[PDB]
Amino acid sequence: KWDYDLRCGEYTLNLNEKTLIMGILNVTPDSFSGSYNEVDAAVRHAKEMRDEGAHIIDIGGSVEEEIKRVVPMIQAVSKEVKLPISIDTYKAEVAKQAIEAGAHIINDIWGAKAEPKIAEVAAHYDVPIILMHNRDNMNYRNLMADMIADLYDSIKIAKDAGVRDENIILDPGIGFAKTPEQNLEAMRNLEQLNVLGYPVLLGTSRKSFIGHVLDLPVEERLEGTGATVCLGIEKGCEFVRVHDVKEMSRMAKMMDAMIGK
Amino acid sequence: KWDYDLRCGEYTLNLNEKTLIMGILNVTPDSFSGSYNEVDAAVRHAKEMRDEGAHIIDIGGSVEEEIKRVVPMIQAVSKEVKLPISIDTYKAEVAKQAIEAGAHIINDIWGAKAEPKIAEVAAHYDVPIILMHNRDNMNYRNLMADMIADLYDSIKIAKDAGVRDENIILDPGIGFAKTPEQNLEAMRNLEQLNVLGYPVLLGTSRKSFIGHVLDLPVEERLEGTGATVCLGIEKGCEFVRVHDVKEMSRMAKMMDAMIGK
Ligand SMILES: Nc1nc(N)c([N+](=O)[O-])c(=O)[nH]1
Ligand SMILES: Nc1nc(N)c([N+](=O)[O-])c(=O)[nH]1
Repeated sequence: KWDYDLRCGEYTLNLNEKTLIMGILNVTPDSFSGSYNEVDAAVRHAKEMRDEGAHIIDIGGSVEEEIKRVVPMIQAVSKEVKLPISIDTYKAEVAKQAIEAGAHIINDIWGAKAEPKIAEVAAHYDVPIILMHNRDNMNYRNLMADMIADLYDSIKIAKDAGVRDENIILDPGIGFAKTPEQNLEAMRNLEQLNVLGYPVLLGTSRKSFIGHVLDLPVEERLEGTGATVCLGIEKGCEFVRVHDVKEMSRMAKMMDAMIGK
Repeated sequence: KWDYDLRCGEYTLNLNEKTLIMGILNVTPDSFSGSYNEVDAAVRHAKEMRDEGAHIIDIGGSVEEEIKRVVPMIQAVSKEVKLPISIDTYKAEVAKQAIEAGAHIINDIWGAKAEPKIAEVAAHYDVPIILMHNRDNMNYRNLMADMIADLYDSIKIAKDAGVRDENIILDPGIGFAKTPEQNLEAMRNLEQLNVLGYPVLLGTSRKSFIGHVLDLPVEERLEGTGATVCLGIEKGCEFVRVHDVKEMSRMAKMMDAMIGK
């Protein structure tokens, strides 16, 4: 099904074996400050996520200040947790520093559109980059068709900068630039992203549209997140981006067994 | 999509609105004995399941002794919890007494085959009957094809006894007469049951094949049960039969929103 592996320097992610779990590192910063309390709680969280089945650790971030916060955490996690690190930035300079610090994958919520030079950073360090659907508006003519269009405009920016197809991952950008009904419509029609030929990452964890359906606060969205993860895997996604790693790994693992992955 | 409602005497279940949750009543009997401790813990459990989103209460059971245990519980739950009760029996006499006691739906794990007269009981009291796939062996030529064949032999026994199509529900009998790999194959191919034209109930809650995939004890199968519930709803099932009503209702509810039910 995938004729290649996702190459991440020292680590390699097989795309056929199983749904790969991306753990969302909570990055609660110190008010006083790369301080000991914030980097240690990060390492501890990354270790916990590694222990409960995460395959990648996703680490998110004033641009100079963004780097000062995220760089130390990538250094500490990179050393202490043997897992690929994605950097959750749309800024080119932030991405540069993060891979330099030890990050393996770029996670861009603006799919190379907010700062085109990020794809150029991706191309040079030769790292996988996640291009997420996003726009500064909701004026959809046709949600899915526009989504796939907007995604292609990311692929073109990426390809034009030198990014190899094998380093391109797509993300439907659930919870971004979409109404709650449009988020459900995108979930309903997720399999359409497959025609683009790239691995898909789904990021739905605890998001507002789950709460909109279930009428439940963020800490009560685990079952709703599970439904989205399940439908997502059934519709072909290679990755899920989750806060609840233990639960979602068990769910991903069971989907896999059933769908024949 | 369904041109009729599931009629259950005083209650009516719409088959289009949502995935209907069937709560599994734990029926821990007293060693000393329709005793107060066992009927009260049953009522309390049924009340709890009603509170957390169950649409039907499933109540299970020496044939004379089976009736003595289940009849009082149906009487107490029927009175105290305003929900349809299915009786989980394959015995005709047990089913007769249970509907007489207040049960609304027959839940037969042997699909009218262990005791054909049960369909006759169904036909007379004019109650919906769940015909589950089951056989006394695993000698499948072709799992899905044999399943759909074996299910039709139930529909014929039911129809021949007087059962109206509108009172027939089918169940793929997950965890019955199937290897763990065959259980996964049936989950993978559940949508095939839809060609038979009847509502499908999925019963996968906490079952051995989830533990076989996840390597987890029965009390750790909630995420794995959720995956099966999710795939099941995506594949068209009208009902899920679950122990964890709170969680599975939230999951069913989110699947519904996404798939457009
Ligand atoms: N790829 C990806 N990155 C993110 N930061 C999000 N998010 O919700 O924040 C996401 O959904 N997908
Ligand atoms: N319909 C139905 N009835 C049952 N008793 C079971 N079960 O596992 O015991 C089931 O799965 N389905």
